[PDB]
Amino acid sequence: GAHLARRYLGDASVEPDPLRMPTFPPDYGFPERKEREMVATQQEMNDAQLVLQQRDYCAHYLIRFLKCKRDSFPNFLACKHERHDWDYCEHLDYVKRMKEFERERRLLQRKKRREQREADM
Amino acid sequence: PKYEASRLSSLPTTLDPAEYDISSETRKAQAERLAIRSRLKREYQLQYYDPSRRGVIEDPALVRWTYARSAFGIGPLVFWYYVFKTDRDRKEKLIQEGKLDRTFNISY
Amino acid sequence: SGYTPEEKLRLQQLRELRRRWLKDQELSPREPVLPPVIYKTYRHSIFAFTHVLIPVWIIHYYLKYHVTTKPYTIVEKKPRIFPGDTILETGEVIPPMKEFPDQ
Amino acid sequence: MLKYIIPTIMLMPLTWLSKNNMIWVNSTAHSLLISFTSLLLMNQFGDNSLNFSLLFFSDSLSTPLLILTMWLLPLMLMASQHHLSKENLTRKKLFITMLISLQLFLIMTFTAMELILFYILFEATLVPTLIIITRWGNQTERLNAGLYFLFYTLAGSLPLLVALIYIQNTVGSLNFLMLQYWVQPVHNSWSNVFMWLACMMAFMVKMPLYGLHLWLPKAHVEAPIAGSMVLAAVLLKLGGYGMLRITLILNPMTDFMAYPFIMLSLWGMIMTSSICLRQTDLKSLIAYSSVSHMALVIVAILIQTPWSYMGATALMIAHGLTSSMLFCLANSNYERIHSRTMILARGLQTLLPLMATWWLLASLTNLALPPTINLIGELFVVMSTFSWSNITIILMGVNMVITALYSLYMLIMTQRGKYTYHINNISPSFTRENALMSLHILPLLLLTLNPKIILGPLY
Amino acid sequence: PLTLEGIKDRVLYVLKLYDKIDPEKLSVNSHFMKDLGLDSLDQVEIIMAMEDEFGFEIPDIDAEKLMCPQEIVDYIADKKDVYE
Amino acid sequence: ITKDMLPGPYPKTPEERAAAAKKYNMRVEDYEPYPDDGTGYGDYPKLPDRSQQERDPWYDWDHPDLRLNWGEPMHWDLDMYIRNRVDTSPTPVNWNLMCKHLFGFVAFMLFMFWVGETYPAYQPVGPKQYPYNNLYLERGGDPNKEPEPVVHYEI
Amino acid sequence: AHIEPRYRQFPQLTRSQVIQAEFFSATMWFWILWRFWHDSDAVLGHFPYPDPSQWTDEELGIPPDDE
Amino acid sequence: YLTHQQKVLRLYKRALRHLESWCIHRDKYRYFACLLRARFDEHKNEKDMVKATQLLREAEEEFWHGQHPQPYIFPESPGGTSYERYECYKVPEWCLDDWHPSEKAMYPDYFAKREQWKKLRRESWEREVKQLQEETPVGGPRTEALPPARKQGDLPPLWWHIVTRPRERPM
Amino acid sequence: MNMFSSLSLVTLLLLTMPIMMMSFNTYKPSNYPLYVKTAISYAFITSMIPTMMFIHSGQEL
Amino acid sequence: KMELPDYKQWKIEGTPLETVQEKLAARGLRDPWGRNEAWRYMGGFANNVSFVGALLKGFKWGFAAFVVAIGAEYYLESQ
Amino acid sequence: FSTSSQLGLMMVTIGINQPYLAFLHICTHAFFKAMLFMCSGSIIHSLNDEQDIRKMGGLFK
Ligand SMILES: CCCCCCCCCCCCO[C@@H]1O[C@H](CO)[C@@H](O[C@H]2O[C@H](CO)[C@@H](O)[C@H](O)[C@H]2O)[C@H](O)[C@H]1O
Ligand SMILES: CCCCCCCCCCCCO[C@@H]1O[C@H](CO)[C@@H](O[C@H]2O[C@H](CO)[C@@H](O)[C@H](O)[C@H]2O)[C@H](O)[C@H]1O
Ligand SMILES: CCCCCCCCCCCCO[C@@H]1O[C@H](CO)[C@@H](O[C@H]2O[C@H](CO)[C@@H](O)[C@H](O)[C@H]2O)[C@H](O)[C@H]1O
Ligand SMILES: CCCCCCCCCCCCO[C@@H]1O[C@H](CO)[C@@H](O[C@H]2O[C@H](CO)[C@@H](O)[C@H](O)[C@H]2O)[C@H](O)[C@H]1O
Ligand SMILES: *C(=O)CCCCCCCCCCCCC
Repeated sequence: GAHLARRYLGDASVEPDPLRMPTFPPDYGFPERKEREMVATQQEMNDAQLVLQQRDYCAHYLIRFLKCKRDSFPNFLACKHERHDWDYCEHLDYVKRMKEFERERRLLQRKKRREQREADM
Repeated sequence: PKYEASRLSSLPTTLDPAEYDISSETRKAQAERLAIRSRLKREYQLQYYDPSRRGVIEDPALVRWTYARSAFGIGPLVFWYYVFKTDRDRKEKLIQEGKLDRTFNISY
Repeated sequence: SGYTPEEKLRLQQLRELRRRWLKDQELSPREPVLPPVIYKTYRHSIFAFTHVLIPVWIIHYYLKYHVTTKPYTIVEKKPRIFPGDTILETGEVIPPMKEFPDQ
Repeated sequence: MLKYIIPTIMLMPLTWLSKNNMIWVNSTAHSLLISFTSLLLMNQFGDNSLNFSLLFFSDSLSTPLLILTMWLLPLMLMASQHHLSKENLTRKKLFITMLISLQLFLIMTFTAMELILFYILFEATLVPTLIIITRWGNQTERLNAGLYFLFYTLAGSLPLLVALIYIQNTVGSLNFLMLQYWVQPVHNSWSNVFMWLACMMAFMVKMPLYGLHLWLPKAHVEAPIAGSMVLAAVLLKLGGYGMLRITLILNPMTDFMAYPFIMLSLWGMIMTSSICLRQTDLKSLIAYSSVSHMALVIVAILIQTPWSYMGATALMIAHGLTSSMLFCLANSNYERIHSRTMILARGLQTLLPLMATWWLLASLTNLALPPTINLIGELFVVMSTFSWSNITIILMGVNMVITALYSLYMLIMTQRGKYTYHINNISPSFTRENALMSLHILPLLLLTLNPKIILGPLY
Repeated sequence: PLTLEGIKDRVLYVLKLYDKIDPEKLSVNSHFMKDLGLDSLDQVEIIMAMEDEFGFEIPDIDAEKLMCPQEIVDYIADKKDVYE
Repeated sequence: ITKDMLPGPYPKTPEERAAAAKKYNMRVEDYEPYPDDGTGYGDYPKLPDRSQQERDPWYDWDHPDLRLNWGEPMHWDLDMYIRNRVDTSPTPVNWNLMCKHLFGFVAFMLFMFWVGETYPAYQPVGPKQYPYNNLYLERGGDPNKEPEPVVHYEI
Repeated sequence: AHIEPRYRQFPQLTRSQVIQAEFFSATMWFWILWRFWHDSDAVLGHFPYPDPSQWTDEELGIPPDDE
Repeated sequence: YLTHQQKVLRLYKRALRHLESWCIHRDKYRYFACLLRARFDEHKNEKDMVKATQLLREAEEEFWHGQHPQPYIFPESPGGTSYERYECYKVPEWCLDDWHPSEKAMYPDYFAKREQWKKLRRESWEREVKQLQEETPVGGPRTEALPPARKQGDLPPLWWHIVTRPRERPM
Repeated sequence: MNMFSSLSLVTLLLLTMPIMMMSFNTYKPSNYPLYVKTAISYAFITSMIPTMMFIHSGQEL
Repeated sequence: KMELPDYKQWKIEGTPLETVQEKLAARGLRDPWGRNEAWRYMGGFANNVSFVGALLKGFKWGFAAFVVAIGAEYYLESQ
Repeated sequence: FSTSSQLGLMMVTIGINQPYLAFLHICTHAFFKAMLFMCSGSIIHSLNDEQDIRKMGGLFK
């Protein structure tokens, strides 16, 4: 909701475009920015036959859960801790995307302020 | 708001202004119509109730109907001709130029 | 708006006939004259034999000796392999995954 | 082909020398034996056609049409013997002789190598067909139906003769095997435009092409049952078979010459399907249904693709059984109520439960339910015409909807609803009639198990 | 399964719950106009309750003719094929 | 059936109108042919363009499913007006009002969907990130060519 | 039959139909209560939703304006 | 064809049925039904028949505006959900004539009784045709009404298809 | 494989058997509906086996 | 055969048909069909549940069973 | 009309690129939609083929 009101019914120049993010260099404001580390290898995700959309930075927790689910059959109520670990990693992954949006929004506001400073000067 | 009749939705009989003014002439015509109906009904019934009859009771009204009924010509052909001809000229032009994709097309 | 005396008499006469006709549609005692848990399991047991066991015998024989003897007739999705599995055909062991960062 | 020609000829002395009360038993029994032996024609090879002699050959196109022809003779005998029961014995034997002579000309027509021989036999079928309609039709306007049928044919067939004789002079031969190797391209010129039309218009009239079709409903409404059966199932396919053969020597001129006929066919199939929704004569409705189905065959032949030719072959066989069955169903009602008016006798499922099932099956094949060979043929044509031009799918799809609508409308009108009160002579279906219906539908549905034998040479 | 007596019992039962009819004067042969003093509006409402009692419609052309309980019993018996 | 009982040519004189009305079992006052064109109606009566659904369902029709009596002249388009096909019965809402309300409703919805496409809803997040150069090899990319690296960072 | 129709009165009921209905109505409510006790987050939310305004400019990497 | 009295009474019934479709609840319907009746009782004694026709015409205009778009229909009435549901099971009695003798042998009592009815029909027919000739004026019937039988042993003319019609629930 | 593929086809073949018996080979009109219902109930059981194998290991073919 | 209950027991008093008859009397009218409807408000039809009560059918025993179940599960989990 | 509306929701799920969710709704929907029809059939049968809800009511007990 609210972020949509600001863009469509407000100033869209300081609002992220969800189809073009990010529009600033990844290291702009972040001296020494680490890379995201991938645990599962390409071969492991291939052998597990993960759906392509599941082959993301949480795939190792999914691979652990799927193996548990097979090993616990017929007990289909087990593997509940393994499932939560995958669901939790996805939650943190989603929060990281929220931060990228918030970073983009504030950098677009800083740029707007830096343009009234020059338009005054 | 008055009823507006349409071809596919008739005026209701209770709303028809000629249903409440019925004169002697209109009553006479209705009696003449009922008499025609009754005469045909009797003629039909004397055969339909005849215990010796086996078959079909031929209806001259049905025969007249089928006889009467058993008794926009280049424009769509021209229209469709130009639609398909224009489409196939466009398609043929692209194949000769190589601009039409037929990578896996080997059934025709 | 009631019936006229002739309408009443015709209806009465038809009514008598209709009821006599309807009465005559009743069958007689001899009609129709016709020409000359163990039970649960047995009925269920014979049903399983004829409708499951015999069909599966036929299908299995058909799949085993006619269908699977031709290339690519029954194609399986190959089994998923997870880190830590052991392959039955070769004895190969799939290495574990890298150790996880704590979460 | 003498193993089929001679025993067919011998059916004539069989019929004339039979005991008076055995004419239908003997002719039916022995015509069924000829039909059985016709399956020896299935010895088809992947490359070469089955070339018996200098006069006759059989490829995968002619073989299914031959089998259908010889299967149809006993069915016509079964279908005819009731309404001919009061006929005197000599005139019965003459009627059976016309049917036998029709089979003789037909099997020779489908197997001739040389095109003039095909022409003479193709023309000879007119005589017994005309005689069957004008002599043994019931109504006054059978005489006009004969003249329309006779003169529509000869209006197209005489130019064909001139073209055929012209082609032999130029090429040196009309043997179809020779034409396959000596064929030369047809260049653009007004002379070749009329050669093309002369080579094709006779077959267009037979199919019949939309706009040259009005003879067909006239003929069906007047013909006796056997006349309609052979006309719908085989005689229309003479034009389809003729086009499939003669298009060999018409390339590349067919490229642009086909357009006006494709337009007539593509639009005509919608027009005739819609007309079926308002037909009041059951036989006339089935006649218009044939026009719509044969419009697909004409399109298939004209666009000349391997898929379209296979669909055309399957459609021709499938339509022949289906349409013949519908006339037989329509005739079974007629032999009770003595009227072809579709709305006269309603709710017949209440009175004739098993004949309702035959009606249902005939309707389902008429609307091309998968996987009947009716759908296989239609689907292959629809596949191929989409490649010819994608917009054709719109007209093809619309025609499918209308065909389902009139096919089921036929079924709902005659079999469902309430029965007509005064029609009290609807006697139980005879064994002869049930056998007749089943002898159409069973082989038609069995062909679903092995469609390849009806897909023709391009298979 | 309806019976001639069963239909008659329910026709009178409905009429005996109608305040404009005195249940003491009511018999199967009471004319709704001449014996009970009802009007044709009343007659229409009686037919409507009968339709509600037995759950089927009596067309206006037939309904206007039913002027006593027995004629209603006869009409219902004839449409339901009750012969006993 | 004789020829004099069958449909004939369009009636010219008033004495042919009376004969035509009698042939079709109609009052000559009611009888009225179709307009004299080349259309081919002859003298077949032009009857009201109403569905059979509009006839009294309680009357004892000789054909109850069609609501026709034996011998009465049949509408030229009877086969279109049977109860399974075209209905012309009065509607509780006027025909023109119905068309406006239905067209207005569809048109309004189509316009709003266009608006919904131009201003879509979404959540305030950045793109979903994938490893190994956005799964270059998994999506079918050429093994021999080297993809232009995609690098994701922690935030 | 074993249940006989009545006139203008509440119908005759069997004891089986009443008990079976009550059992399955009570089963439905036990199941809802049991599931809600164990899986209320399925209805209420599995994780906390952060407030982006509470994030600091330092962690988002927003440099100071005069720079 | 309909009298003024018939048109008013038809409207009252039609109006009450649509009012019930609106009210649904019996207590609510009873209340508004009595109000509706009082609107008809108001003009019950209008002797000016031009005024009476105006009252009915406006009443029918009022009904058309206020009718229920989906009124209740009895299930077996025309337009109801069970209308004609059982027609497929109605089989005309002449069909038994074509039964095979082995089928008829399964019901010897029924088919002997059927023969008596067929004999009653055959022996009555001439008197029925004669009665209708004697009672029909020169021009032919002016209405569809049929007469009763007038003597003893006569049957009302044209009775067979009424008396022997299919049962409403034939199977 | 062999149990999975055989039982998945048995589910389909079992459903057609009441239709084939309409050709009067071994037909009990007295309670055909019970016969049809029993086949549906048995087909449900036979289909639960390949479903269980799929849920276990994801077997598909 | 089938015995009909005595017709005189059907009285409008104590039912909402009595309320209707009081609102008509204020207008000078009377409902003459009231007793034909009275059976619908009497006997085993007199009191029906509300919408909330219908949705809560079975709640009492479903709750009692649930309390026993979490009590049992809390006891075992403590072991 | 409830089925049509539920079908529309399934189509919406396809439109948001959630095919497996759309499939789960087919399965879950089957149980209670078929039950609702069987309950309506129970009512209709007990009310002698009445289907108008304006003539039902008071069936809870
Ligand atoms: C010398 C050169 C000529 C060679 C001729 C060779 C054939 C000679 C045939 C001579 C025998 C003809 O036989 C004579 O005609 C027919 C059929 O045969 C028979 O009569 C026929 O009547 C009817 C048909 O109408 C049938 O029952 C059956 O076909 C036969 O009985 C006569 O009872 C018989 O007397
Ligand atoms: C239902 C019936 C459908 C009928 C469809 C009719 C299709 C009409 C096709 C028109 C093309 C006819 O064929 C056309 O004939 C002329 C003959 O002069 C040829 O042209 C030839 O004559 C012209 C003279 O005008 C010269 O300019 C040209 O150099 C020469 O080659 C064309 O090369 C050929 O294209
Ligand atoms: C969440 C739901 C989202 C979808 C909601 C869609 C609602 C949109 C409704 C648009 C259709 C309105 O259609 C409009 O109605 C009015 C009122 O009758 C019509 O108005 C007309 O009819 C009325 C009544 O007869 C008269 O005032 C007069 O004849 C004329 O004004 C318009 O001719 C029509 O164009
Ligand atoms: C996996 C376990 C799931 C939970 C299992 C819970 C067990 C369920 C036990 C249900 C048995 C209840 O038994 C049923 O209770 C209700 C209580 O109103 C009784 O109902 C009683 O009160 C109601 C009025 O409110 C009336 O029906 C009547 O006065 C009386 O019968 C039923 O007559 C009785 O048959
Ligand atoms: C915030 O995350 C947005 C979630 C979407 C809420 C639904 C709003 C619906 C408004 C109607 C749109 C009108 C057409 C543009």
